[PDB]
Amino acid sequence: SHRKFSAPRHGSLGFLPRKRSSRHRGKVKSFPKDDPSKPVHLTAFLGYKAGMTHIVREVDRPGSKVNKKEVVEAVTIVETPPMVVVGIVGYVETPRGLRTFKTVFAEHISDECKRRFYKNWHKSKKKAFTKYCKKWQDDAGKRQLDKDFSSMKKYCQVIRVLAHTQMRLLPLRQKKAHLMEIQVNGGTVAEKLDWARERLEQQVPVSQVFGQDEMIDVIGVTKGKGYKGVTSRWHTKKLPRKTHRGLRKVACIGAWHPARVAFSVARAGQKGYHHRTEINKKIYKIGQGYLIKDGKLIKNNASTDYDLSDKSINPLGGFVHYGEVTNDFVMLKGCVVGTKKRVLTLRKSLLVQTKRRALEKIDLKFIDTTSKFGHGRFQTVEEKKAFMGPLKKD
Amino acid sequence: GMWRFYTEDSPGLKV
Amino acid sequence: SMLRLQKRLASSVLRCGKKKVWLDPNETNEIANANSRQQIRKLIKDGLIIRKPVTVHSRARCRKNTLARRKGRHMGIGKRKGTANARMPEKVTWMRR
Amino acid sequence: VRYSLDPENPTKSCKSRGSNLRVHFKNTRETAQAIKGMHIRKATKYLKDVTLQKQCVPFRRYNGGVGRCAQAKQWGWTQGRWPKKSAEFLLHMLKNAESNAELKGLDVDSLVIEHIQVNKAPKMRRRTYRAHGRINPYMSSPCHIEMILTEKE
RNA sequence: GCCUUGAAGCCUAGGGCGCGGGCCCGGGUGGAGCCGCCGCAGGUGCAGAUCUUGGUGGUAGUAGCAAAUAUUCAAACGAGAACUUUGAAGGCCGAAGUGGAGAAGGGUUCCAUGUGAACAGCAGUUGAACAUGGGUCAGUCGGUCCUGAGAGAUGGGCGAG
RNA sequence: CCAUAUCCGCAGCAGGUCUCCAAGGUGAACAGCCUCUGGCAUGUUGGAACAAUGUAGGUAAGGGAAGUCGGCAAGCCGGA
RNA sequence: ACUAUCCAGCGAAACCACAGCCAAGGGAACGGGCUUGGCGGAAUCAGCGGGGAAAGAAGACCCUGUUGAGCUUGACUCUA
RNA sequence: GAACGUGAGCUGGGUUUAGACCGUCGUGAGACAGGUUAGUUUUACCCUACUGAUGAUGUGUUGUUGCCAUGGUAAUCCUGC
Ligand SMILES: [Mg+2]
Ligand SMILES: [Mg+2]
Ligand SMILES: [Mg+2]
Ligand SMILES: [Mg+2]
Ligand SMILES: [Mg+2]
Ligand SMILES: [Mg+2]
Ligand SMILES: [Mg+2]
Ligand SMILES: [Mg+2]
Ligand SMILES: [Mg+2]
Ligand SMILES: [Mg+2]
Ligand SMILES: [Mg+2]
Ligand SMILES: [Mg+2]
Ligand SMILES: [Mg+2]
Ligand SMILES: [Mg+2]
Ligand SMILES: [Mg+2]
Ligand SMILES: [Mg+2]
Ligand SMILES: [Mg+2]
Ligand SMILES: [Mg+2]
Ligand SMILES: [Mg+2]
Ligand SMILES: [Mg+2]
Ligand SMILES: [Mg+2]
Ligand SMILES: [Mg+2]
Ligand SMILES: [Mg+2]
Ligand SMILES: [Mg+2]
Ligand SMILES: [Mg+2]
Ligand SMILES: [Mg+2]
Ligand SMILES: [Mg+2]
Ligand SMILES: [Mg+2]
Ligand SMILES: [Mg+2]
Ligand SMILES: [Mg+2]
Ligand SMILES: [Mg+2]
Ligand SMILES: [Mg+2]
Ligand SMILES: [Mg+2]
Ligand SMILES: [Mg+2]
Ligand SMILES: [Mg+2]
Ligand SMILES: [Mg+2]
Ligand SMILES: [Mg+2]
Ligand SMILES: [Mg+2]
Ligand SMILES: [Mg+2]
Ligand SMILES: [Mg+2]
Repeated sequence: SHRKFSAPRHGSLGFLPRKRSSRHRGKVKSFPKDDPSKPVHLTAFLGYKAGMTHIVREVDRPGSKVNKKEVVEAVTIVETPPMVVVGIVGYVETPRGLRTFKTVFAEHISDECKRRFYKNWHKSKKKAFTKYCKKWQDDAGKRQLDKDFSSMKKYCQVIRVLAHTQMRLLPLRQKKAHLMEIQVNGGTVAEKLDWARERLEQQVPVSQVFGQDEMIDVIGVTKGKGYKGVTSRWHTKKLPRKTHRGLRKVACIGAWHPARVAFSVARAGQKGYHHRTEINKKIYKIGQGYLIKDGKLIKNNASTDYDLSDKSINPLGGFVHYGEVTNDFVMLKGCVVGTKKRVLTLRKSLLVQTKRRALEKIDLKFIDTTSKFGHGRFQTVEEKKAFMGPLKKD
Repeated sequence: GMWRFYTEDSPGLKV
Repeated sequence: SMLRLQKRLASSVLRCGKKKVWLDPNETNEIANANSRQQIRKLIKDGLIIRKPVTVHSRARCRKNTLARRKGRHMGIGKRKGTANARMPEKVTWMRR
Repeated sequence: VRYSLDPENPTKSCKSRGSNLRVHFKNTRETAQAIKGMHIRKATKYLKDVTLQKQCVPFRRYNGGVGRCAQAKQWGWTQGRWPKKSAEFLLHMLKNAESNAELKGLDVDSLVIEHIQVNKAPKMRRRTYRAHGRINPYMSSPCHIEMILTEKE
């Protein structure tokens, strides 16, 4: 017999194998396609998650009830030092898909990149790339490597670049770098090889990839929760109080004759630490680092054109569970996947953007640097002192 | 042996 | 070694329980060859076996607060739980009179 | 008495035995299949470590219910446990055997465990008390052991 | 007729027969009786019967060893200590008690010395276990005496008894 | 011995089995809460970590029986 | 908070033709085994409860039996 | 619709034992297709399937980076100027 009343299902079947992923770094399933009109540019970048805060800005959306007014909204802060290029890889297209055709590494590869190999760096001899680096200070290797770039101009269609991060520059306990392949999208194959062959073993900042007021994608692995039931993994009704063998359950599964359990029914297992991909996150700001002309400069991280206070992005007491940001960062609208200290991937949008809510532009007014380790009520130490006065620190 | 029911219940009931 | 017999006997001589009895943890040899009475009363006199004292239970706290309830305090409306007839009945008040 | 698999050279080998021992057959069997083929000095270290939870024994046939561990990757398996008690009684036996070899006049530090055999034995009888007036048996499961060591390096 | 120069019985990748029921040889073990023909006689041939008696498996090294707030440090005996003993510290019972004495019932469980097979659903140097020895004293404390509700002989009556 | 181990319940079984004695404090009180005299080692084993479902306890913004056969259970009031 | 979970130590039971991936077809008319197709990869850990027309009790409902017993009376034959 | 889906998933209001009350019937024990009140709902640790978790075949060993078969699959309606 049929169901008395009607209702929709609980959960999507798209995200079905709710298993804990086989990775810790976001993989990119698909990159944007490439017009051979464009100049040569990149598509993605690695950054880490620090923290969250909120922001005031002014609004010029016409036809609204909030126009020519101020609004308050949250953000996320993402730390992003400049990456480093080490290697090249060229692909080819075949009726079975793609195929990796040939690759090249550079002559000098720092140790923080070599720790990505060598599970146990402590009792190793560190004999990686020792023989491959000997055909750079050589004669036939100059003939041997350069007979290969010619092939890649001829028998390939897709170019990708290997880059890694700089992990000395962070407060974390970790020292291993993260590698990733990035696609070069531009005019033609020969250009991209020349562009890259020059750019090899050099640094790449963020302002050479992204700009202000741009929608992107964010790719990262969510936050673990462990083994859970169905009233947390799938959000079913709690049964009433008068049940005998438990309450936080789903009662019926199937009927008799399809005498098998179907994958459409709720079960009790893992939750969190999954892979996800989100779209259309805005960039509001790109911040500089700490740097030295003759002394320090930590203003322009967090000084609008209006407040004009010598303040940084860092709160009082620092960012919780993370540390202290001393580097260039980006500032996203809203929220993201994953815990703090986690590695994120930032990809350009694969679509066209014509909606006003994307095309608009922004100019900030105020940023909040209260401490999040309680109920912060002061922006800076200086105001904290001028208000209260001299304490027993005399 | 094992017990398995009270004899005034008689689990299979169909009048 | 074992000393439960020696404990039991000393209780009966001192007329205290077994929780009030002190044995010397160092002179255990000389106690274990005390499998009788008159092997024991020697040892009490020598000082190896002692009756502990009572654990203190004091009364200054009560004597103090009662010395206030005489003057009047700790007797308000919010310290009373039984009817007046229970605290001081009428029949008694009549007979005194 | 009469062993199984009488040896190949009765002059370069020793032997030992036990009967009617209050250990579990199942754990003890497995511990024997892991110690087999070893040099004796290696094995004494192996069995101290089990007692201290630094190595393990893999349960491969008698594995119903048994749990997962990290030390059984050396053996090429997942499961593992630390049967202390069986280890000791095996150790007491190696002493008896090692001495007999010294008595026959053999090179002690070149000896190999060739053949260990374990078998079941008569079962002891207790009872346990259950509901509705019922009784059930709380039986025991002991073991015999016999073993042979030879001189080969 | 066969046989301690080895009977029955049992095992057997061995050699063979008969359509089949079944049988004959060969090898090992074992230790004292056994078979073929013609007739006679019968407690005479098992896959089962929610068959009867005994034994053994998967289950399974699984379910379990969760009612009542709580243990720790050192030393001693000892082959040997999460659990014995001594001391110290922290805690519970809270006088209608987890305290000190007795009726009914049990019957040596009581006390010392020794033991560590078995039992004490883990262990134990401990035990209400095992072994060997010891222990209950009345003119006045109880019984014994009296009768109670009631049971029950004599004489008599009845009844096959 | 006379009972969460010497009695009956197949068993050292959360069951059941006649009586005597009976302190300090609060308070109307042999109620319940803490303590002294006298007794014990947490009631047929322990260590590590804090997933799911459970059993016993609790709390919840705003609304207040719309839930359900049914205000079932819980909660409010509570002494003088 | 006690468990369940992992480790040391001790360690049972009910149940069991052989066993254990599906659709349709026919068949004692609703198959794990047959037929035509789909397909098929060691050994295992915590759970949950769709199937095994899952376990228990030679169906108390209904019928039959020239099988019974409790109760009533204006059934039949007898009696204190 | 799916054993008039789904009780080792709930509940147990009704119906359908044992006690009992009224009306109608039967001389009567008792009956009602009439009404009313109170009334024990057992077991998963097995095989499979399902969800999650280790591992396995081979590639001389071991590690880093990556492609894709195959399978799932998601966005939907209303108002206002
Ligand atoms: Mg519908
Ligand atoms: Mg219920
Ligand atoms: Mg905070
Ligand atoms: Mg029991
Ligand atoms: Mg009983
Ligand atoms: Mg003879
Ligand atoms: Mg005969
Ligand atoms: Mg016969
Ligand atoms: Mg038979
Ligand atoms: Mg037959
Ligand atoms: Mg277990
Ligand atoms: Mg308990
Ligand atoms: Mg007493
Ligand atoms: Mg007493
Ligand atoms: Mg008595
Ligand atoms: Mg024991
Ligand atoms: Mg005694
Ligand atoms: Mg209390
Ligand atoms: Mg304990
Ligand atoms: Mg007890
Ligand atoms: Mg509320
Ligand atoms: Mg309602
Ligand atoms: Mg409703
Ligand atoms: Mg109520
Ligand atoms: Mg379990
Ligand atoms: Mg089928
Ligand atoms: Mg059909
Ligand atoms: Mg079947
Ligand atoms: Mg089922
Ligand atoms: Mg029948
Ligand atoms: Mg019948
Ligand atoms: Mg007839
Ligand atoms: Mg009768
Ligand atoms: Mg008549
Ligand atoms: Mg139905
Ligand atoms: Mg049921
Ligand atoms: Mg069902
Ligand atoms: Mg009802
Ligand atoms: Mg009735
Ligand atoms: Mg597809």
